[PDB]
Amino acid sequence: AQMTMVQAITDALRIELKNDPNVLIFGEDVGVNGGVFRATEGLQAEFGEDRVFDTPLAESGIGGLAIGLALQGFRPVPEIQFFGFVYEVMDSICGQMARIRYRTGGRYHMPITIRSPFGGGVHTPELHSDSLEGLVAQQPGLKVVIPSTPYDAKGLLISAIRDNDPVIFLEHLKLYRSFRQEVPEGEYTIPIGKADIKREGKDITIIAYGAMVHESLKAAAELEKEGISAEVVDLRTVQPLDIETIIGSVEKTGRAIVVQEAQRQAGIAANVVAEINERAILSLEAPVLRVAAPDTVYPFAQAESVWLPNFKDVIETAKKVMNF
Amino acid sequence: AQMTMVQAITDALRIELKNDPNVLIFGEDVGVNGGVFRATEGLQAEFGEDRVFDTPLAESGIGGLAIGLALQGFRPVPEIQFFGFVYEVMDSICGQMARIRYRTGGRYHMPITIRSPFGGGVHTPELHSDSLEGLVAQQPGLKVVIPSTPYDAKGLLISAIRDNDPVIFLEHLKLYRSFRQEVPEGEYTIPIGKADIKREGKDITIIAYGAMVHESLKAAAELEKEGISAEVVDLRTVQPLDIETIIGSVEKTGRAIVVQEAQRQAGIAANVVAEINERAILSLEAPVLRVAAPDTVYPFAQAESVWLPNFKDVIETAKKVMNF
Amino acid sequence: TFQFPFAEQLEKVAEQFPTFQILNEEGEVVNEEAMPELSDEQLKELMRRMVYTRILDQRSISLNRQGRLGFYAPTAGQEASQIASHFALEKEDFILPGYRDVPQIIWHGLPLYQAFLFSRGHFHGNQIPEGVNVLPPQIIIGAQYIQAAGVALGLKMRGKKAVAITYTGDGGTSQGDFYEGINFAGAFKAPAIFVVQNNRFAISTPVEKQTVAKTLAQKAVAAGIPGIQVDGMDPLAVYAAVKAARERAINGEGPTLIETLCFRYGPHTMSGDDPTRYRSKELENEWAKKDPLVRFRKFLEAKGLWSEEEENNVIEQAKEEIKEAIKKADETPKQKVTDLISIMFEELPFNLKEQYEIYKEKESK
Amino acid sequence: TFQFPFAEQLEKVAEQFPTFQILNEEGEVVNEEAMPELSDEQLKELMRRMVYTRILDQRSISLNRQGRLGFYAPTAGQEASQIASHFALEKEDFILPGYRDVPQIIWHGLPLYQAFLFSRGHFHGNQIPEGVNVLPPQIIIGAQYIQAAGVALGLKMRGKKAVAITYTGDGGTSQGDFYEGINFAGAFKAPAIFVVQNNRFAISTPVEKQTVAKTLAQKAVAAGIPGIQVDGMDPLAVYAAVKAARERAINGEGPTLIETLCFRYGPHTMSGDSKELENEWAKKDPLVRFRKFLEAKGLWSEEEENNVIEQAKEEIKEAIKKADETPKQKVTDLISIMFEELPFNLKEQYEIYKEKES
Amino acid sequence: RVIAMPSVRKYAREKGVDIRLVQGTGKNGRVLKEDIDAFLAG
Ligand SMILES: Cc1ncc(C[n+]2csc(CCOP(=O)(O)OP(=O)(O)O)c2C)c(N)n1
Ligand SMILES: Cc1ncc(C[n+]2csc(CCOP(=O)(O)OP(=O)(O)O)c2C)c(N)n1
Ligand SMILES: [K+]
Ligand SMILES: [K+]
Ligand SMILES: [Mg+2]
Ligand SMILES: [Mg+2]
Ligand SMILES: [Mg+2]
Repeated sequence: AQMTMVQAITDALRIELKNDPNVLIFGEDVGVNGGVFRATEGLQAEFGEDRVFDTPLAESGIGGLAIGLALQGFRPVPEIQFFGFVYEVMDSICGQMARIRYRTGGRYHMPITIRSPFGGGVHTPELHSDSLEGLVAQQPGLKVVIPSTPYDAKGLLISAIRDNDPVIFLEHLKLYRSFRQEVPEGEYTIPIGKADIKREGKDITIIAYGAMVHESLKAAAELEKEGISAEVVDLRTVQPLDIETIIGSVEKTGRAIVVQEAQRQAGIAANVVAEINERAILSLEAPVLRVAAPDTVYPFAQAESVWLPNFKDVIETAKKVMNF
Repeated sequence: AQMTMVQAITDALRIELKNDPNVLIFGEDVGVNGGVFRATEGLQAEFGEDRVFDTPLAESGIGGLAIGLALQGFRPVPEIQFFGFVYEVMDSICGQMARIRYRTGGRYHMPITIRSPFGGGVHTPELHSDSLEGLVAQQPGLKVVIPSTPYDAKGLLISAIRDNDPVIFLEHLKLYRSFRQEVPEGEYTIPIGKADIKREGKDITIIAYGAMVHESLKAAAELEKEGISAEVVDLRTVQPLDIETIIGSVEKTGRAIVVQEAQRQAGIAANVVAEINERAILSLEAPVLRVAAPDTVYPFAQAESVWLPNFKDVIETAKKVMNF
Repeated sequence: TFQFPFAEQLEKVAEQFPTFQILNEEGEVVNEEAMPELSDEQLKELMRRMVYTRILDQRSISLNRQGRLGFYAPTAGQEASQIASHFALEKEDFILPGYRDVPQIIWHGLPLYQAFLFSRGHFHGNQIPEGVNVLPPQIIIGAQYIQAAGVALGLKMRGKKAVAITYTGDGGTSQGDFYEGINFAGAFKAPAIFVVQNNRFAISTPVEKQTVAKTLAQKAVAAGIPGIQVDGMDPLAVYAAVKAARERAINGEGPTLIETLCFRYGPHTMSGDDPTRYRSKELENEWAKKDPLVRFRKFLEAKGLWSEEEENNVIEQAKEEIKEAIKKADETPKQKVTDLISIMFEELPFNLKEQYEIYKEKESK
Repeated sequence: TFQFPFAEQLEKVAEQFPTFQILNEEGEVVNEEAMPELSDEQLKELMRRMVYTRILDQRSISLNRQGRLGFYAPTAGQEASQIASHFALEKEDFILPGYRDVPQIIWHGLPLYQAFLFSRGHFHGNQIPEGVNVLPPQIIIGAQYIQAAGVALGLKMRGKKAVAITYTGDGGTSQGDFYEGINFAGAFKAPAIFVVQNNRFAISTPVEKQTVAKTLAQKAVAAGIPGIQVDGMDPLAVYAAVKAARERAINGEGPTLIETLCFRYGPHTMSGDSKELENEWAKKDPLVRFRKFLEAKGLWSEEEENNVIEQAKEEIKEAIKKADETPKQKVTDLISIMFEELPFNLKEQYEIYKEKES
Repeated sequence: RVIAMPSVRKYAREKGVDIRLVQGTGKNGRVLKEDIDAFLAG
């Protein structure tokens, strides 16, 4: 069916609740209310309060609760209401659940999926739209997934939940219901750690994730009229990186840019650039440049349009690389 | 005087306490006890409990206290006992003090210096030795300083305390008393954001920080036995990077490696590689490679010697770059 | 097996936190001994500010629905809690608001148009006038509590006879930072007033799901500080509680926690919350009769201190000032990326120096 | 001006948390009503375990000074609080220890040699035997409390008649996670036992500097759960409190907070650091009064005590030998335990270190 | 395909040399700056 990304996410959660009695969803307002963005709408009504439930208002406690529940054989899918609140629960995520398999030498493990919305363009209050994927990307023991489409979101979320180690699943607020896409009914999985080619090209590799994939595809449409063929690579997973797909593309084009919504000093672009320069510098016609936000705090809401990277910045930087 | 790094830190703290009555030092066991590593010994005795004091055992509360004291005109120098405990206080650091000048359009500011030890090689318990500098390096509005010598520690700590925005001052456990160095008495400063050349060279640039500066100097002396001349650059500040110094070096040598104690997926090495690729790719005779720890959780203490990067790894990777 | 008196314990402790009330729903004085010393003009002013704030709520919701405001957390129903608590403060006192506590910092001296720029998302809305002792509304629930401990300590260290006051909600009481803030303030015997506005819901979540504590005021016991539960729909009770907390604080006796029992008539915020999903109309109507404006009006009328003309005057005053403020917000120049870079640091680091030049060039057009 | 009765409030809440005691320092029963039902053999085993644990602490300190152990947090003085609380548990109960709570998880089934490997810093030390319900000692103070609420809720959802028990110190109670853990467990009516061991010091920090709370037991009030302050040098008081808490939990009534008043005769750890205040608490030694109590009942003797001591010394000797003989860690070991399925970066690095180790 | 460091590729262009023609004297066929100069000088 033609689904929005939020509908695709709900469908994944419903399917996992149905097929795995150990799956639990919990967090602030996910129960009766069905989530502040309706991502868990109807789940409690269908599957019960023992399985989908509200918690007290405390992110750290939500993290601890998930770790505990996992020690008791459950498959926790907690929600953090906005990923800007990850600062309250960083120890449970990075200090604890990322490390428990290692800490116990495989005696215990954490089949936990943390869902959290992020991303700009919808004029949220402070610390609602921040891109903090760069932080959890640096913690061994986690995987970090960021979909750009309904089809990807459902298949990656199901993979995430079935994965027996901690996965951070980040949902871009701008993409929740701004477009529809055909999504298969029933269960399907998409491999975690696997990028995909959103647009085949010959002249330059544009690597992106989240809302920036759309900005990159928009840019590639305009670059074509200019006689520049851009290959658009959606990372889908930002930790770990799909090195093979990235390098495969860069070796064909000999030119690349990396596009993120995060500040230049944040995000995962520097890691991608470092990996490309390490493995494929004998194919590079030019430096791999980054499209990123300015190194300030996330913008006051009215300043989003002038601060957030967009397709015009992707075009400008692409042509910079083309003309190097 | 000949001083260890911990002695230089204490001397810097004493100087700032005397020079500026708004300076306050506080945290767990910093008062009466003089700190876990004696970094604040005798400071409360000299300046009193009003200036140097113990707090309850709660990192988040210490962060909050520093912020509120800064709002009341003080120049707080809080301590986090080990930087693996940063996870407890990430919101005060990254969600709050880093953002306050921006958040208030310059109406308030945070003249705060957070001191915290980190780093391996001394067989500490879990979450004591982790390198988490990569996390705070990604937050706009913070500066992150990591000295490798007594002379640098005293000069950088005075600058940090005097700086009117938040500075994270990270003190390597292994370097606290690893050696003595001539250090001027009385006050002097060293600019934040300025690297320096610890060893002049012409064939390869080795970029390092923390305990890896000594490992790189050790590698350079061995490389010279074979007529390979390495220029060793100590970052001193990991955020912001001294681009001009790093680039000046790489343009001269045409080859580079970056050395960090942190896991490959962590630290700041990827940022350095990305900045070098961007600004000096035309000077590279070889790719910029990284020396870093395996992407596992920090090692169980007895596994430190097989896991931590050391001079032998620096030599190996340097040669890889020479023979590329 | 031997039985500990666990039931007695819960009973006897919660018995130390009975609901403090001065004015009942009909505006009768039911606690004459506790009546705060307020002049006829102070009483009128308190009523004017509560009416003004109710209009500000109504207009703010209307402006938000028109797209003229952004983030907005409605305040109607909490006027006694927010306005009578502020009324007990002095200029030198420092306020650390949550995201719903905009009316407190407006009355403490933040211009109305800056409050509107805060809603829209503009750095100038947070550029608090010098000497006005407030922070912008805190989005991270509980962060304001640990910061308040530090402000209070700082006031104490300079020997100022002033307090730090901070506000959070029932939801906020579940946060580690809530607990660490009150404990830090107790440990340092610092002049902090902690207010918990219990409006019965944390977004969609009923307060009974936060905690099994019978009262929120008793959470004070964990920090070893006094706690008071008050009728948060009673301006005189709220005032007297905060005034007593202030007196304790400035005379060096440390902090107090105050829990007000109030209600928010409107949604959590204007960004999609819908109360029909989690509460009944019968509950809303029940708390509609407890409206602080209703009893305080009856109380004032019986003393001859309030009239419909005076009330209509305040209302018309609020509407005109609100109309000027939204205009002044609109006339604020648009933010530039170079602006946001410049307020990042006193002295810009290399990366920001570089990016400054780049956006300066971009902005020269 | 109108005065609120805050002095009364503080005093009335205090009255609700009087120190629970069954055995005084002379081993005389002072609370016959609350005496727990224990067989003669159980009382003897309780003493054996406390004696054994005291010897374990002495040997662990000596072995640390020899370099034969690494990280060690001394336990001498806390045997009632640690061993008598554990004695009230069943095998199905789940322990979440702090970093000082090694004795509890040993008695619950962690082999002694693995406890030694935990100290030394070896992943095998943390490979808990299957079916033994414990986590390795928690270094992040308070983290174990929020995890305990989740374990307790897990037990509840599966209908198990078991509890999660967790331990922290007085310093621990100032942490946000301390409060969040008890409150979450309270909110879900979860079968959790929270134990606060008040040994008067958080490293160098006196308990008086943690909080102006006059007891730590009363912090339960903030979560709306019962609290008990207990004589932490009294094995029978400790046992009785945890037993009562367990009964309450397993019958669906939710958690309890227990504060034990104890002491550690040794340093904070062996990493870095009044004589009369140490001597004061030396007279309250749980071993002293329990020895007197058992000896007046004809249930204890010098010979039995000497036997347990030699048994402890022999078992410690063999455990340290067994730690010495466990093979050294390789980087490929550490990589292999990071995930179920290695991600691409760890796959590459596994091959690099496999080749280095060859 | 050609295997060449970016500096070499850029040098080729600045002097209008098609790099896909040049035979590299570097390791594994890598074209070097001196090969661009040996292609220009005959
Ligand atoms: C640390 C943190 N976690 C979660 C949120 C999400 N959130 C925003 S407003 C809100 C409701 C808070 O309820 P309460 O503390 O009772 O205050 P009220 O909004 O009712 O005034 C929540 C959960 C937040 N702003 N900060
Ligand atoms: C989150 C965290 N912060 C700080 C520390 C440092 N630290 C370790 S042990 C200790 C003191 C112990 O305090 P307490 O909770 O009373 O436990 P005890 O060691 O007395 O058993 C401190 C401050 C830690 N381990 N974890
Ligand atoms: K998972
Ligand atoms: K500073
Ligand atoms: Mg916390
Ligand atoms: Mg509320
Ligand atoms: Mg202690």
